[PDB]
Parts: sequence; structure tokens; C-alpha cells
Amino acid sequence: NRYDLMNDVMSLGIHRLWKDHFINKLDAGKRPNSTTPLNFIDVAGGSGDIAFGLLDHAESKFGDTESTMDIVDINPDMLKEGEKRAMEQGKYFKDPRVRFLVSNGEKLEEIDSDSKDIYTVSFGIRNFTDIQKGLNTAYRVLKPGGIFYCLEFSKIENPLMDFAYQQWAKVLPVMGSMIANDYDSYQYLVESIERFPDQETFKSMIEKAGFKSAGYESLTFGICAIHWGIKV
Amino acid sequence: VANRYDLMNDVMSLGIHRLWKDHFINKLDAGKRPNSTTPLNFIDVAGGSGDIAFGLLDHAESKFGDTESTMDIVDINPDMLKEGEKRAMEQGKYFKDPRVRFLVSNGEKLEEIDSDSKDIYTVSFGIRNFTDIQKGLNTAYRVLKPGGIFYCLEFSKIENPLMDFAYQQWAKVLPVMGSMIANDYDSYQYLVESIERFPDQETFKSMIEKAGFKSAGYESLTFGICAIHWGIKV
Ligand SMILES: C[S@@+](CC[C@H](N)C(=O)[O-])C[C@H]1O[C@@H](n2cnc3c(N)ncnc32)[C@H](O)[C@@H]1O
Ligand SMILES: C[S@@+](CC[C@H](N)C(=O)[O-])C[C@H]1O[C@@H](n2cnc3c(N)ncnc32)[C@H](O)[C@@H]1O
Repeated sequence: NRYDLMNDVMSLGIHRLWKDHFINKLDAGKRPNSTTPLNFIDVAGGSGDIAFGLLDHAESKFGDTESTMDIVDINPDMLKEGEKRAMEQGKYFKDPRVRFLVSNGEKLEEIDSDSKDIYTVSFGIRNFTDIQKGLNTAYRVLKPGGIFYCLEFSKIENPLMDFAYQQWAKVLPVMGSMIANDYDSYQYLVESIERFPDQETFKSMIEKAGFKSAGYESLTFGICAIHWGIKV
Repeated sequence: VANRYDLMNDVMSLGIHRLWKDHFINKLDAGKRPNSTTPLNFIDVAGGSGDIAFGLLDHAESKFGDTESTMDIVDINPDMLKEGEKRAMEQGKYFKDPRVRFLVSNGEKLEEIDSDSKDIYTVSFGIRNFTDIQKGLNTAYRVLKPGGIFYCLEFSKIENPLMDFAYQQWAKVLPVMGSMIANDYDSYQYLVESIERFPDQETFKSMIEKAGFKSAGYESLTFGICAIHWGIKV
């Protein structure tokens, strides 16, 4: 919930709409005239907004109740909350299709090479101590024709909006400290967005990982962005 | 609609509003004691979603074993009360319960609520939206029994100058991000202005005393970003 709250606050809840757009744009899932089940992997899943979102979208639009989902997070306490959310909604709790896994996105040692059709990472890759290694691991995990999809904060192009965002980013750790004694969380959040490579640099890092037909779509003037790539 | 209100609460308090509400319920400490046989009559106003209402009944059950006290959840917005009924259904508690009623009504008048029928009156972050605050306080006095308790959780005036300074920068930038990210300057500016025009701790206390309440008082929370105000009928 700590990350849920910071995402709610930083984006004023609009991250929900970014996630809805992200899922609809990817448009992943087993088509009705096919019996091959897709193997999803959602890295840095946390409470599971994307993982459950992908599964829900695949069912309602395609009638897919076959595809498997691996939800991966480095933090066991963050993962548990995802499974805790799964029981209360009562849909993906104790489901053979859905696996919760404690693992580092830079390694993913438990995952087999060339085993996954769809890789997603949503607002998590910026927290990786090594972003490139995580991108290389993403490539390793996917099989030919596999789609990499990333939702993450980015660079705001417009100077006025960026200037307003910087002040927002300045006042957040101050307010987080005074009200919630949470300076470190908000400062690390703000600094992780600042350090993160812009739309073009990140695209190059995705290409450097080995992905082809790589591109991006800046959302809400580039406060965040959707990056993609296809294997081979 | 209720999601929108939960979001603005999270954003303005940075998620701390849940700690305010838990302190609010714990401080009130309401419920039929195990040495008593008389159930209490609760009224909750301007909280159709049920955050405080469900919390009050849960607390009374947990601490005292009180599973008999009645609760009237009152909101002017029918959409908010639908969500509360949806919450109660999905919760598996307080849905289709004779103890719990969901009622459409204006908090300034509470016409469907009889005089001297309630033991506890609670309003949480809703009274600042009342077009006339005094009318709401007078009505709260009317529905309460002798010995009835008025309890209020609402945004207030910050008493810590450094917290105030930080808040003023917050209040300026927040609606700007509202306009830029959410395409919604109005809601956030309206929220900031509704907090600004609300009476301070001493003024609101006076208004509660003008309603007729005795032994009135307040406790500032988080440097006075919000406050708990109370009053006892006779
Ligand atoms: C804001 S959340 C993202 C949750 C969810 N994907 C969303 O968009 O709301 C960040 C999550 O990434 C996880 N994380 C951070 N570093 C990681 C790493 N190296 N490998 C896997 N997960 C990581 C954190 O534990 C945290 O739960
Ligand atoms: C932000 S919410 C309250 C937040 C949360 N549900 C709680 O009680 O802590 C404000 C609520 O007060 C209600 N409200 C506003 N003006 C009112 C009035 N004059 N009478 C009754 N309810 C009112 C609104 O419909 C809205 O649902």
C-alpha cells in the first residue's frame, strides 16, 4: 500500500488511467480461435494492478481463462499484499494460473529462458539498481516474438509543466516528512524519477538489450511513458 | 464518485487521514458497555461511503461486545449511499442489517430524524461542505438526547508556522498539478478554498456552544491540519 499511496499522490490517481491505457494498448491474450495459452510475466508487480488487469482484460475481450501469470517482486511484504488483494476480490487467489514469486528483476533465476510471451513492468524498473541488466533479463526471459512493455515516469518536454512538476517534487518530501514522517520514501521516489533516462535514452537501452521495433508513447505530456520492444 | 473522495483524502493527507479517523473513533470510545443493557443510537452524517460508520460499529463490537447499537448513515448524495451499501455487501457485514440504515437527507436539517433520538452524532470531513455550518450544528443539537455527544472530524487552521508554510506551498502547487495531470483545477482549488474559509479551532468551538452544547472542546491533529471538536447536550 505504501507504493499504492505514493502513486496515488504523485499522479493524483491518474496512474489508474495510465494503467488502463497501457493494458488496452498492449491488447494481449489468447484469441478465441486459438488453443495456445500465453505465458505472462509482470515484474515489480507489488499489489498487482497490472497483473490482475491483464488477466481481467484477456477474459472480458477474448474469453481467455487459460493464460498463466507470474507476478514477481523483490519485496515479500509487497507481494503478500498482492495476494491479500487477490483473496478479498476472490478471483486470482489459490489459482493454478497465477504464481506469486519473490525474485530480483535483474536476475529472475527461477524463470526459464525463452518461456514467456508477454513481459510487463509498471512503475518498478526505475527502482532497479541496474536498469540495463533488468532489460537484458527481460530479453532472456521472453521467447521469439515476445513483447516487452514498460510503464514508467519520464521527462516532461514542455518547460512550463516541467517547472510546475519540479516544485511538486520539491514540496512532496517536505509534506511527507511533516505529516507522515516519511521523508526518505518521498525523496527516494523523487530522486528515482530524476535519475531515470528520458524517452530516447531508455529506448536506446531497450534496443541495446536486443529488442527490435522499439518505440514509446509519452502520456500526459511525458510525466510518464509507455516503452515497447519485440524479441528478434 | 466515492473513489474520487477517497483519492482527494489520500492526496491531501498523504494517506494519514486513516490514522486521524482511527484516533477519532478510539478517542470517542462509544458503545454499550458489558455492564449495560441499553443499546446506543448512532447517527453519522456526510459519510455515505461508510468509513466512519462501519468503524464505529466495529469498534463497539471489538472493545465492548456491543452488537446491538443502531446506526443511521446520512448523506445528501444518493450515489455515496449506494457505495456504502455496496461496501457493506462486499464486506459481508452491515448489509441488510436492521441496525444499519442508509438515508438520503440534508445534514443541515435532518428532517426525517426525530428530535432527542440519538446518543452519538458524528461528522467526518463533511461539515465544511455545508452551505450553513451553524444550521448543521443546531440540527445536531436537535436530534441528540440529553447527555448526547456531538463529535466532529474536520480540517482546521494549522498552529505550527513551519507546517503552515509548507502547507501554503502545497496549496498553491496542488491545484496546478490538478490542472496539468488530472485536467481538474476546479476540484482541488475548491477543496483548498473550502479548507481556508472554514472557522478555526476557537471560532468553531464558539459556534458549537451557540448551538447549545456544553463542555465543548477540541484536539488539534497533525499541528492543526485537522481537528476533533466535541460537545455534550445538557
Ligand atoms: C510502485 S511499485 C509498482 C507496483 C505496480 N507494478 C504498480 O504499477 O502499481 C514498485 C514495486 O517494485 C518492486 N521492486 C523494486 N525493485 C525491484 C527489483 N529489483 N526487482 C523486482 N521488483 C522490484 C518494489 O518491491 C515495489 O513493490
Ligand atoms: C469527502 S466526503 C466525506 C469523506 C468520508 N466519507 C468521511 O466521512 O470521512 C464528504 C461527503 O459529505 C457529503 N455532504 C456534503 N454536503 C452535505 C450536506 N449538506 N448534508 C449531508 N451530506 C453532505 C457529500 O455527499 C460527501 O459524500
